[PDB]
Amino acid sequence: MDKIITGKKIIFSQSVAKDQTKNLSSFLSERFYSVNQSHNHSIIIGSSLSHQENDIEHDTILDTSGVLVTTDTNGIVNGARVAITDGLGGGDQEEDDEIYRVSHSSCENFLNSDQNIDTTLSLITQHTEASMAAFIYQNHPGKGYIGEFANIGDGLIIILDKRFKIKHMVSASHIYRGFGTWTPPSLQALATTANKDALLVRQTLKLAEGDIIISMTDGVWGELKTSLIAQTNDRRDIGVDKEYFKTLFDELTDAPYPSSFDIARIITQRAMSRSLERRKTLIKLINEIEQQHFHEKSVKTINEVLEYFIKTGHVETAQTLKAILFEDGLSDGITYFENIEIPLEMVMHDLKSRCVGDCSTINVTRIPYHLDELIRGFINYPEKHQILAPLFKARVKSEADLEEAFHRLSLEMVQPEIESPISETHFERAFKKETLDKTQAVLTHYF
Amino acid sequence: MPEYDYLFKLLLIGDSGVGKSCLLLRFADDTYTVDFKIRTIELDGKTIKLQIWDTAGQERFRTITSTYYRGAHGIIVVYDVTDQESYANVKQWLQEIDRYAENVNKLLVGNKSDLTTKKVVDNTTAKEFADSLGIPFLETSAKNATNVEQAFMTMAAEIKKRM
Ligand SMILES: Nc1nc2c(ncn2[C@@H]2O[C@H](COP(=O)(O)OP(=O)(O)O)[C@@H](O)[C@H]2O)c(=O)[nH]1
Ligand SMILES: *CC(=O)NCCC[N+](C)(C)CCOP(*)(=O)O
Ligand SMILES: [Ca+2]
Ligand SMILES: [Ca+2]
Ligand SMILES: [Ca+2]
Ligand SMILES: [Ca+2]
Repeated sequence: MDKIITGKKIIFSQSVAKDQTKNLSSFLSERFYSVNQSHNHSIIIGSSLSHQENDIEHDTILDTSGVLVTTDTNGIVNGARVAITDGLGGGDQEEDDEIYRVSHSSCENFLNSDQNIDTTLSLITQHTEASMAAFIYQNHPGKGYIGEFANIGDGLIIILDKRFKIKHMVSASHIYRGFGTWTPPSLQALATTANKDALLVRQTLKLAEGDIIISMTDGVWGELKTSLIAQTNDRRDIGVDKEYFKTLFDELTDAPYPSSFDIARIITQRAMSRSLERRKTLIKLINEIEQQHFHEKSVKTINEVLEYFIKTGHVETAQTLKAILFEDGLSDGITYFENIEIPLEMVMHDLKSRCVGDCSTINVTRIPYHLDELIRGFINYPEKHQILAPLFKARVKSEADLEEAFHRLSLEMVQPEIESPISETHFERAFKKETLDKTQAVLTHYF
Repeated sequence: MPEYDYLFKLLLIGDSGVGKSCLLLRFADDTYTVDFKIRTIELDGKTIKLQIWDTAGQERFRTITSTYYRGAHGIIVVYDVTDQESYANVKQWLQEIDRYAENVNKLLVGNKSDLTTKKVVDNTTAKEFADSLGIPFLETSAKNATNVEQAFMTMAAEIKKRM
């Protein structure tokens, strides 16, 4: 049915020095876009990337997200293919263009295949790289919805039920490469590597009606509270703190049928709020360090820096520096060791060189209700009423179940423009009430 | 309009003090007395830009998460011909490459070859060990500039041959 893949987004990314006096609403409007396939699938894509002092004239978003909705022989929606990709590197427009090409083409080749996830990965893999988190789900007669999940790199997939209780998490992976360096697996590495199951996370799950599937690149989920799941000698598995993730959906508990966009917007707001606080804290810490002129005070190590701040009453500044260095407070993947002497110049060269933010993308998918989708096809394809009407005798348990299905349909919202800047997203009802009321009266009569 | 035809990332690894920074400084700036330098060379008509990193034991201070899964194109393992301990650790440096790093090009360098009255690492043994692993072997002197150019040029040529 519908196939949508996000387009290359290029924004003007102001420096942290100029975003420092910016509120969250202004930050989001300048940097983010929404793509909405329907009430039940939505994409938010943008860039929180920023240099500390220089503006980035052409900041290309190097993520891609896409969806293909599939149907049965009657045209009733019964599944979907979803993929999200994260182009590795970049942030030179020529170089950025080549990275985006691989990120976009990897997403589209996943969507365009008509194979199971294992065969699809074999076809799209066999020197720029992109990571990928992707899944396929389909209704199977006598079995219900089954979802196949694959994650390659440090994207993240989370599966929730209709009440936003976490059901499963397809964790992010880093592979240890020696010399203190960790790297997210890439899809292209999956083709040029001896060991495949080390780079690829696979899971197959039964899904229920109304389940929520959220896929995120690290630019989004890395800004939330994170949790180390496991770390072997060669592998690091990372996800979001599950206790913190549930508190995001506290905002939707009274919504009878929230759109995927509403779900995606709540998560993006929280991730970018934390990212905005982090970048303001960073440039504040660097200025407070430089104000001390440690070079002229024989302060040459981080431990001497921390003791200076603790002895002068600025213990909060010391604790902030410790969090950044030893707990990776900025979620940059850089962690200093606590039982060693660290030169201040090494840390200052690091801190002043750091960018903040990243390409940031999230897609949200709701697993459709079987009865609702039968009604959708019955309304959209009146020429097939002779084929579709007999199917109601096996999908309707009661008139109350019918009423519930029509209530969900009356709440559905669509974005006719499909794509727009996030502060220009215009939604309207998916159905006119007169259409649903006439259809519901017909089915109640036929019953 | 391109400024180069190839971009190769080279890594210098080895014990502290064997002369990795001096090899970097001699090859890029032609100086001697600093853990990253750039130099563009020409080779078979192609112009090859080299980004060379001295790891400099920064692994002892922090762990990092890079965005690329790809690693360096080539790794030069340096030891000190006057320090048998630095040669003994070469087998450990090579295991850290093999254990974790996709058929990277390798070169073994014995530096400080000008100190012939202090040279205790037998080059015959080092040559045969490198040959058993298919790794080319060179003795260099950053101080005298001996074989410094040839080492980085040979590494660049071997990377070009495998592309
Ligand atoms: N005689 C001699 N000394 C060298 C040579 N290369 C480096 N050195 C000595 O090694 C010291 C610095 O080594 P360095 O480049 O910092 O080693 P690194 O820690 O591996 O980077 C200096 O004091 C030099 O005198 C060489 O080719 N010949
Ligand atoms: C300041 C800067 O540009 N650092 C390089 C880091 C690359 N960024 C800009 C973070 C993009 C991401 O790399 P990968 O994690 O997709
Ligand atoms: Ca990226
Ligand atoms: Ca990323
Ligand atoms: Ca050095
Ligand atoms: Ca990353």
